[PDB]
Amino acid sequence: VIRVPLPEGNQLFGVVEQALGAGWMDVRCEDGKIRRCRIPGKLRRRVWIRVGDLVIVQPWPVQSDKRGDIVYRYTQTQVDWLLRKGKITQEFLTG
RNA sequence: UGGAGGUGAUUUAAAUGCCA
Ligand SMILES: [Mg+2]
Repeated sequence: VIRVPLPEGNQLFGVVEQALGAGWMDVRCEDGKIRRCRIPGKLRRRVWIRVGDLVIVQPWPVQSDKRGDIVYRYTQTQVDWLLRKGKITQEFLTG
């Protein structure tokens, strides 16, 4: 079929509202809480993360409130390709 | 040969740079 990072293991999905900066990414997840993410040492070179962008993140189990870690960003090729299959519906990005 | 002072002048606008 295809190779995409689905929710496999303990991943999350991350769509930020506004970046406070300095690494911390502020995401409006549908988990319920306001979450704040940080970046590992491999992806601060080739890519670009902005508000209006959907990515997959990975949390740590602490406090289930403010978690997340960037492990993969989504391209203009797959962001809306993950729509018809309904793995995410876009009613949680503007309303 | 090579130096130390002084007096004059010197012209539109013209910002910023992943990451091994
Ligand atoms: Mg001038």
